[PDB]
Amino acid sequence: AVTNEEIKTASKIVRRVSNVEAFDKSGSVFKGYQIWTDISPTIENDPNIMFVKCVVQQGSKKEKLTVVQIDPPGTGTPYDIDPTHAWNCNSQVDPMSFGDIGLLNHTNIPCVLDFLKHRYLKNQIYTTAVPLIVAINPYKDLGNTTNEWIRRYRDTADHTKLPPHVFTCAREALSNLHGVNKSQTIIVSGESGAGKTEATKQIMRYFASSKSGNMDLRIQTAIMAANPVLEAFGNAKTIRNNNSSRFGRFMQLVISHEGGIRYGSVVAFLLEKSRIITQDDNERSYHIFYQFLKGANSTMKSKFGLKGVTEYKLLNPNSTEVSGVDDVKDFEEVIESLKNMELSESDIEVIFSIVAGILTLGNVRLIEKQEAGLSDAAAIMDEDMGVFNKACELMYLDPELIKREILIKVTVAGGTKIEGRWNKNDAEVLKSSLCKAMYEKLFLWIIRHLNSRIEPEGGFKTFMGMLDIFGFEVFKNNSLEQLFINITNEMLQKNFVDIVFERESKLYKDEGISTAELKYTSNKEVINVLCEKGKSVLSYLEDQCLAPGGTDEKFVSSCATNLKENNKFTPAKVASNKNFIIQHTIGPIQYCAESFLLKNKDVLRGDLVEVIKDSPNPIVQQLFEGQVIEKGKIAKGSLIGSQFLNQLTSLMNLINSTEPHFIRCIKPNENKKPLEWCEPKILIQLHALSILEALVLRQLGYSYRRTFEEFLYQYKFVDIAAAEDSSVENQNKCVNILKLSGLSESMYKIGKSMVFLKQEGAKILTKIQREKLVEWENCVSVIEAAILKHKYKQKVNKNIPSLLRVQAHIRKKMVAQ
Amino acid sequence: IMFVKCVVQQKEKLTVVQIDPPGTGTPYDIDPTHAWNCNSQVDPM
Amino acid sequence: SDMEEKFREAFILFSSCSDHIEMYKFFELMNSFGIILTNDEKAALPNDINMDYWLNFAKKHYNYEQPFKHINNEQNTNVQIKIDNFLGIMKALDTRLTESDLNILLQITSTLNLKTVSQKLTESI
Ligand SMILES: Nc1ncnc2c1ncn2[C@@H]1O[C@H](COP(=O)(O)OP(=O)(O)O)[C@@H](O)[C@H]1O
Ligand code: VO4
Ligand SMILES: [Mg+2]
Repeated sequence: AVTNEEIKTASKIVRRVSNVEAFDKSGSVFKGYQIWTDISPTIENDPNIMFVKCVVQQGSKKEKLTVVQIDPPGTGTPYDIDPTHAWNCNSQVDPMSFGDIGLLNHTNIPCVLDFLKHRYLKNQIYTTAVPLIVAINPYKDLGNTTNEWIRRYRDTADHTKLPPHVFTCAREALSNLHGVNKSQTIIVSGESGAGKTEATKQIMRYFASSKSGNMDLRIQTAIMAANPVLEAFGNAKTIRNNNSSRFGRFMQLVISHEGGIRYGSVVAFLLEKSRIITQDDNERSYHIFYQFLKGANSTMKSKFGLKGVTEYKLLNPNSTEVSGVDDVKDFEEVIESLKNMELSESDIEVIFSIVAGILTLGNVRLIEKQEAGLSDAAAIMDEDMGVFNKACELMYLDPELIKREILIKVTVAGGTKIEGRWNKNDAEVLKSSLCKAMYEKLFLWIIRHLNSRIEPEGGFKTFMGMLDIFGFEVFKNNSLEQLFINITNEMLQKNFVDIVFERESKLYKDEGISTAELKYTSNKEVINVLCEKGKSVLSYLEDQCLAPGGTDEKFVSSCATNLKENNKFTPAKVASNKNFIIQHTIGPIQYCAESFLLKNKDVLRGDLVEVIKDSPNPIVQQLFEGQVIEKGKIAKGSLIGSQFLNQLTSLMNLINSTEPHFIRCIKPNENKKPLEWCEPKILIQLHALSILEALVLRQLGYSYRRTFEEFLYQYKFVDIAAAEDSSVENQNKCVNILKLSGLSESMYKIGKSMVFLKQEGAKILTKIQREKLVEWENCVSVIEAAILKHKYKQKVNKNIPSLLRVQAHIRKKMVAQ
Repeated sequence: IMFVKCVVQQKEKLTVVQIDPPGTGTPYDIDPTHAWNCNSQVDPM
Repeated sequence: SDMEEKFREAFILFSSCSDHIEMYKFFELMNSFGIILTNDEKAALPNDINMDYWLNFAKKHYNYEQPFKHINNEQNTNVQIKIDNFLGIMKALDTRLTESDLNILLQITSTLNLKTVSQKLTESI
């Protein structure tokens, strides 16, 4: 099932491109020319179908063509339709005959949908569209991810013989990391449940596999054991995806030229703070909460006083169970993973003691009372008093100091300090903001504990980046959480479109190769209505928060008048005062602007921060490590949204400096079913990942864009006599390398500062390089061992006089007996 | 499964690679007695 | 006196006097003489490697007439590589050394050839 607004977007994106030539030279129809069409009752009666394969009847009509439905089978009734709804179709072409989408004769919307339809359903999810690679979510393991396949792509010589896969990319990324000595980055793109998190793991498992077994896997151990903990703590069950990433994951890894991760740095950002406190129906909280209140041992069930999964206010009691998920078995694996992260049993117990404390504090009921003089002044319940006292001793904090910052209103003006009392709703917020900060700082403390052991001393030089973000997510009700997620996705896209198209277009032109233009759709307008400083949905939110007399309703109005033009901002038809729509790359998304200012502000007070910093427990102190204790009005750098965008901004430039690689994950259906094709949902994703737009890049011809220097480092072994040749110039060096290896004048091209080469002759040079690489892989390894040999020999030679005393005293002992 | 769709690469022994269903992408050689002519341009519908 | 008495000496070093050497250290040991097997031959090797098997493998696979044949590449043999550019190939490819790299060049001595390196390594062994 797919929603009408999804259908709305899916319908609009289709467009007639290339004219149909289903007519013979004389003036009659061919022997049944087949064409795709959007007109047929099967398309009307079913959402999943947008186009049917119809064959033109042997009759006539050149002006208003006659057709019969063939795929799927129809009534066999000959119906007439307009040629504007006729798209050219390839019939002789086999979908499993080739990997690159750009190899089709007709590359129109339905022709690409079908080429991907027959690949997915025959269980070949990976399809290239160079530089891009399309991975459709199969929803079932095909075994193509196992160690056997890793080893194949790893030890296989010719890249040409190998079929499209996440490993094809993982190897070509690592082929440049060591080939030219440039930092590379892998980017998993796609909507909520497309397969980003899973694909990251596969490419991580690829780098984990080493050719030669002589490596220190102690660092590589914590790196891999972190992921099932990061999914327990950071991932939660949603209606869109049951393992939905509520945090953004970014890695930096130093991998060996044979394989295996030497060092790493997992840097996680923006954790869905609201998911801890409140969860929607059929939607579940972070896996670790349910894992710990199911799989905990009898000792932790009495020491912490653990209750059932339903008994907690911070946990949805009806959504408690997930299909195909055994939170007990996952917990077993989580505990061992914590051990592998060099955490002691004492360090692990405290991690769960804080989690037990968070859960317990949530259950405590704050009620109204006739105190302070202004009434409604909150009070901790008499029966829930012992519940609160146990929770504060579970999180290792002073139970009277935490009670004071939540119940007593501490406000300091100028010099004179003023004492009061917080109201019922206000104290519930202080209780909630405390649980939110304890969980987020703990989750990030595990990241810090990991990075403490896995990080390289003296940073990274030539590392491998990997970016697992939260994909586009649309629900019935979308809020600030959903706003920040969809912003991330649009940001990743802006930088994608720039690198892949805008930069490449300028590169070929500046080098003096192709003056031709690249046609593509950018989010330039929609990214600015959200991220352009001064004039954007994010900047107007910050202005409303920093302003004292600013409301949630005043914010919508602030956007509606300023961001009126450019279309990308459209205020809601229903309750415009509290709702607004954004024209995303996935279509229109409506956000209920309720609590937008409150959510953006939610970051724990300096008053409670001091209590957690003064803790008698070391782990509890280390949570708020070097944290600015702030009192009064919230600063622009303390505001969640402002703190989010600046973190995102910095991360993008870090990625722009490297050589990115794109993985475009497609979610075929919402029903979460294998071998189920839904043309609307897929088409939107074919646009939103710019798969159809990536076809224009065929025009370039050349599949190698590197400077004379970059060519001379990766390739010089072909003939080191003309490569090291100091007299001849570098422009003349590169061309002579191709002369010895032998090339036709069509494969290579001069270039101003760059060296342009078509993929056609690329592998021909790479294999000629490998023929001189292997004879030098062993030549290096023989001399390298012949010295390694004499290192032990010379070290032994100095110990010979000391051994001559052991033996002389042994001979002495043999004389006595 | 009794039969797989394969493809001759570059003879008394064929350099075939499994295409339907997708395989390891390994080019293996087999006897022509186990090679049956296949229609490719032909649509089943 | 001959290779037979020198092979045994080399095992007790790479094994660190162990009876059963680890597969990875056995490859260091063979290479230290001028022995490199094909992808197939390197799979034909036993699970647990011992002194008795090592010495049989030594006789069969070691080059005697020209101890280091594998160093010779005649396009790479006659050619002269600068000390700095040579270390460039070494530092990127390296699977062993750390600072013993400076000591290899001392075993040879600005522009060096592979026939010079092999000749000096024949006197090293
Ligand atoms: N390569 C794959 N093979 C099989 N199933 C997959 C694959 N990738 C993803 N899935 C399925 O998709 C679900 C969600 O995947 P995930 O990567 O966590 O998505 P997201 O990008 O939303 O975090 C998994 O639970 C699994 O069933
Ligand atoms: O479900 V997601 O991990 O794509 O947010
Ligand atoms: Mg993802």
